[PDB]
Amino acid sequence: WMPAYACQRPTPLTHHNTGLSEALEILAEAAGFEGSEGRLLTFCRAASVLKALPSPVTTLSQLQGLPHFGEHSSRVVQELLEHGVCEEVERVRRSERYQTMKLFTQIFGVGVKTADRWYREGLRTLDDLREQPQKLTQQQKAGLQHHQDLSTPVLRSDVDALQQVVEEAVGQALPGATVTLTGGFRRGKLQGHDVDFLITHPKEGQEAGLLPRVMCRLQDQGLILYHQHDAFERSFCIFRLPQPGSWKAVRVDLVVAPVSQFPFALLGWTGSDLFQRELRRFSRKEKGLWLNSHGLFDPEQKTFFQAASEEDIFRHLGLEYLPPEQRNA
DNA sequence: CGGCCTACG
DNA sequence: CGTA
DNA sequence: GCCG
Ligand SMILES: Nc1nc2c([nH]c(=O)n2[C@H]2C[C@H](O)[C@@H](COP(=O)(O)OP(=O)(O)OP(=O)(O)O)O2)c(=O)[nH]1
Ligand SMILES: [Mg+2]
Ligand SMILES: [Mg+2]
Ligand code: NA
Repeated sequence: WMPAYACQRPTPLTHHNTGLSEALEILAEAAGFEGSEGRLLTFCRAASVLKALPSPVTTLSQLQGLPHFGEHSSRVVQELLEHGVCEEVERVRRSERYQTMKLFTQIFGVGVKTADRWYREGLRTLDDLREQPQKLTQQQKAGLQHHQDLSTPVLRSDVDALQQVVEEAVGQALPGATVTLTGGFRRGKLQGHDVDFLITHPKEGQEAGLLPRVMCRLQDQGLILYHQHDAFERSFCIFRLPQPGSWKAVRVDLVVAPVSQFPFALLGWTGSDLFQRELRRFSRKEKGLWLNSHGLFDPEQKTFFQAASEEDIFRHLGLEYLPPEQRNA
């Protein structure tokens, strides 16, 4: 009994079907590059089902009945099991379009629509973009400037150092405010593309205006290479992280939430991306409730659920609780 | 057939 | 659009 | 692409 929504089953970080899931994820990414979010989602959901299975799939038979496996995903698996390669996957992954779209969308500040326009204009390399700086937003200029460092995996030692400097700035900005590591590192990942932190204060309302004060204190300590900055509560930053004898750029996301919303923000920002999309879809389509990073809303009674923990949210949705390390959908 | 997560910057 |  |  494989449940159909990813939020209904545990997905560990280490799983048993990486060859098959990787192939489906290439097809998902290619679907996104061609503007089909629906096909992207199906291929991601199928890949995720494989990550939740207890053992390796060795025979096509083992897919029977699994949700999100239809004719196309099944054929991909069948070719991989019988030949060790899937022609369609190889054609996609070796194509100029796929490789260029992947290169460009991996830049901070560049998504599919921007990458597709550049591709249609004949651009193919990072050097091509550097030569045409007037095509770039300031966010994209920062992403390109720091691209090599941003392609280096962030490690747990980096997380620990960043948490210390963020806690220092937060404490200087508002006594009693707290910093919680979220994102993939909270799910047990050993590396990441960035570090995500959620900031609050135990007294509702005290955190208003906090994030500009934090950003100013980090900027004055020379720690900020790029940020968007009158009020704001999320910052998608690039930090200058000291290293032995030098420094490296690291993407850091900072989000401030009132404490009433903390469990919802913690749940949302802990991910994974697919886990949260599936949880929000489940909430609305199966329970008639609207979930976001601020709350859980009953649109008929026009009321918000008062959760004290992530556990409370799962319970109000009729779901078995999953700890962060089982949300790796 | 239409849906496919979410809200902030 | 970007965060993604 | 798959599903409700
Ligand atoms: N990347 C991404 N995150 C999303 C989306 N929707 C959504 O609610 N989120 C939430 C869940 C993610 O765990 C959380 C933090 O995002 P992230 O991009 O830093 O990803 P991550 O920490 O899980 O993984 P990573 O940084 O190692 O790559 O944001 C979405 O479409 N993409
Ligand atoms: Mg992250
Ligand atoms: Mg992030
Ligand atoms: Na990008």
